[PDB]
Amino acid sequence: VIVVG
Amino acid sequence: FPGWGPYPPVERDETSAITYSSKLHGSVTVRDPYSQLEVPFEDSEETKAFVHSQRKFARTYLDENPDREAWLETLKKSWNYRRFSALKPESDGHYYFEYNDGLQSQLSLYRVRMGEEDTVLTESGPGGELFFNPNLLSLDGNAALTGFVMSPCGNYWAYGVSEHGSDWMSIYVRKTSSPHLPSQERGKDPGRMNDKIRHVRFFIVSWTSDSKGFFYSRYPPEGNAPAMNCMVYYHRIGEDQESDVLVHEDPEHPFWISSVQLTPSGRYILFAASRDASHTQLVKIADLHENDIGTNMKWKNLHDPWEARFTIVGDEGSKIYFMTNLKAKNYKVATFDANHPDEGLTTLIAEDPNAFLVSASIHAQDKLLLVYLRNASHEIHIRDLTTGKPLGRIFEDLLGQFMVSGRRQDNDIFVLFSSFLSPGTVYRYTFGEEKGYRSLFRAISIPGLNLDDFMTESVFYPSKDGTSVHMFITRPKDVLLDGTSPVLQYGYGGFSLAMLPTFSLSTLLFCKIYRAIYAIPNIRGGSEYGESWHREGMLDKKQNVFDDFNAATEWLIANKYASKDRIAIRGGANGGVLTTACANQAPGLYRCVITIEGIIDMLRFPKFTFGASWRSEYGDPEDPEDFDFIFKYSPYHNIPPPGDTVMPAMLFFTAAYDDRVSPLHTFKHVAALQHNFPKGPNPCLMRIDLNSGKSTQEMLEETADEYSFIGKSMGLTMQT
Repeated sequence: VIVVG
Repeated sequence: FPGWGPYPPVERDETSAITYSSKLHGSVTVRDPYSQLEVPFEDSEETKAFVHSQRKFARTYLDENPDREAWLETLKKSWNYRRFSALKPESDGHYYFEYNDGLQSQLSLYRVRMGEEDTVLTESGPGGELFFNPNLLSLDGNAALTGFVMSPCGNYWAYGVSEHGSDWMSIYVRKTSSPHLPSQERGKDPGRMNDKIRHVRFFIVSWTSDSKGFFYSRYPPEGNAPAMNCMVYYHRIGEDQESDVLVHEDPEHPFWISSVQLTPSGRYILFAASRDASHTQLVKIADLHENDIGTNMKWKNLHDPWEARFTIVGDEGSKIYFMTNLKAKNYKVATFDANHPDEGLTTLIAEDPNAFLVSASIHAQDKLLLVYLRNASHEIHIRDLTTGKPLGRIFEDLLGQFMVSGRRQDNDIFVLFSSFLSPGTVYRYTFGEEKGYRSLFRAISIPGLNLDDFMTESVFYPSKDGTSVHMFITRPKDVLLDGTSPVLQYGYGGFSLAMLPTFSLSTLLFCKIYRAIYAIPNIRGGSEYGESWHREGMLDKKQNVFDDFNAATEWLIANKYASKDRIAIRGGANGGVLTTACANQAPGLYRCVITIEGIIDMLRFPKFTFGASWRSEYGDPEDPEDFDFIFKYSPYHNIPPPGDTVMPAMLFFTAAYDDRVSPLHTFKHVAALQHNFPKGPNPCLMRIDLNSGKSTQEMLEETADEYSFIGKSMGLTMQT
C-alpha cells in the first residue's frame, strides 16, 4: 500500500 | 541495412554527466547523452519531438503487419464475454457487484437488495439495479473509478475518479439513493453532492461511525519531480474542502507516505507512515472516543517505528486484531489491547515458517479466514477467532487465487476463484457449527474458447546457484514437446509480489493461434516461497532474479518445451528491469522482448515521482557500496557493445505522462539502444499512448500490437 507499478 | 530503417533522429548531450561515490573506485563519472528526455513531454519540445517521431515510427512498422488487424479482430470477438466480481454486502442492505456485458470500457457497479440476489447474473443480463457506470463520466470513457466506500449509516458513498492522462484523483460523495440511470447522457456525473476533495493521489478513505465525514490522504496543490508532503485530513459532508481539518503533516520527511484506518467499530484510528517500499511502518493508535479530530489527538506508539507492518483485521472493544510481520517475516495474526498498550502485541495465529500469510478476515461473528501461499497458489484456512484453533480448510479442491467477500456480521462469504484455466467462479459459503454449506453461485464462460483444450503443469528447475525454482506452464494439451514450440515467458521478480495462477484470455489465444507455451517462472524477488524468497532477489542479490529467469528459458529449451529461436519475454515496471537486463546479459537467448512501463535507469530512479521509495528494493544509488552492485546490472548503463551481440527485437510500451514509472526510463533506453544498434538487424520500437490508462479498447489495441510484433519477430504464422 506504498507504491509499486 | 533494414527495410524499416533508418531510426528517427534522437538528439544527444555529449557533455551531460553525474559523479557517483563508489566503494571500489572512490567515485565513477556516468555520462547520460539522453538526460534531456528526463524533462516531461509537456515541458520540453525535445521530449515532444522524440515522443512524436518514435510514436509515428513504431505505428507504421506495427500497422504494416496484416497480423496486427488479424489479432485486433480475434481479440475483440473473443473478449466480448460477460465479466463480474463476487457479490459484496454493504451497510444499505444491498449486495454490490461489478459487471461488464463485454466490450464496455469500464466495469459498472450494480446492486441488489440482500435476499433478492438469486435474480442477478442470468442469461437475461445483470439484473439488480445499475448504481454507478464509470463510462458515463467522460465522452471517450477514459475517466476511471479509482475506489469507493459506503458510510456506516448506508446513506452516503465516497468515490474517487481519475481523469484520463493523469493519476491524480478527486473524491466525490453521492447518496446511495442517487444511483446512475441507464439513460443518462455521456460526459457528466449527475446525482452527485457538492463535496469535492482535490489533490488526492491514492484512495485511502475511512468514515467515522457517525457517517458525518471521512479521513483521506492528500498532497499540496499542483511534473515528474518526487511526490512530497503527504497529509492526512478529515472532511465533513456538506463543507467545502477549505474547511477540512488537518490530522497529520510531517514537514521534515516529505518523501514519507501516510494514511489512517479505523477499526470496524470506528473507535480506534491507526496512523501508518511508510518511508520506502519495505513492509515496515511508523505506526500510532488514538481513541476517537477520547479525542477531537485534529492535530491535538492523544497518539500512542503501537510499536517501535520501522520494524513491522500492521493491518487492522477487526476489533472487540479495546482489543484490535492485526495482521502483522512483527517478528514474523511471513506474517501472523496478533491482538493489541488499547487498555494495556505497554503489553504490546499477543500472538493469536503463529507465523507459518513455510507459508506467507496473504490476508486474514472475520466472518460469521467468530470465524477467522486466513489466505496462505503454498506452491505459488492460495489456500483458505478457517480458525476460531477466540482460541485461534484450526477448524479446517475450505476450497482445498481449487488451485488458483481467491478474492473473499463478506463481513463479520454475515454468516455468508462470496468467493471469486480464478486460475490460468478458470476465468472466474463466484462461490457462496455459509459457516455452520462444525462444517459449512458451499454452492457454486455464478461462473464466467467465454464463447469461442474450449478451456478443456488447455493444461497447466507445475515444474521445478535449478537456477545458476542451484536454487530449485517453481514454474507454471500453460499450453494446448495437443502441442508436441518436440523443441519447435514458441514461448511467451512473463516475469516480475520483486517487492514480495507472487505471480499467482491468473486468468488472461489474451494469453490462452496466443497459445492456441501460435501453438505456443505460456511460462510463469516464480523467480526470487516474489513472496511465492515466503519473505526470504524476496530477500534473495533484492538489493545486491537482484542479479539472482535475472539468473532465475534465464535458467527458466534454458530449461524450456533443454526439455523440448520450446525452440531456442522462439523465446519471447515480457515484464512490467520492476519486470522492465528483468526484461532489459536479461536482454543485455543474454541477448542470444531471446527472440522478442516486451517491456511495459519499464524501470530501466537504476541510478536515477530515486529522483522521479515515487522512485525514492524503491531504494529499499534496488539499493540507494547515492550510497557508495550500493552503487557498485546496482551499476553492474543497471540495464540503461549495460547495453552490450554493438560489434558481437545481435540484439533481440524489442518493443517498449509507455504513455507520454505517467506518475507510477516516469517514461524517461523508456525514452532514454530506446534512444540509446537505437543509437548503439543503428542498423538493427531487429528493430527497437517505442509504442506510445497519448493518454495514460484503462479502457478495454486501449488494452486490446496494445495486445494486438504486442502479439503481432511477437509473431513478426519470431516468424510465427497465425492459425486457421
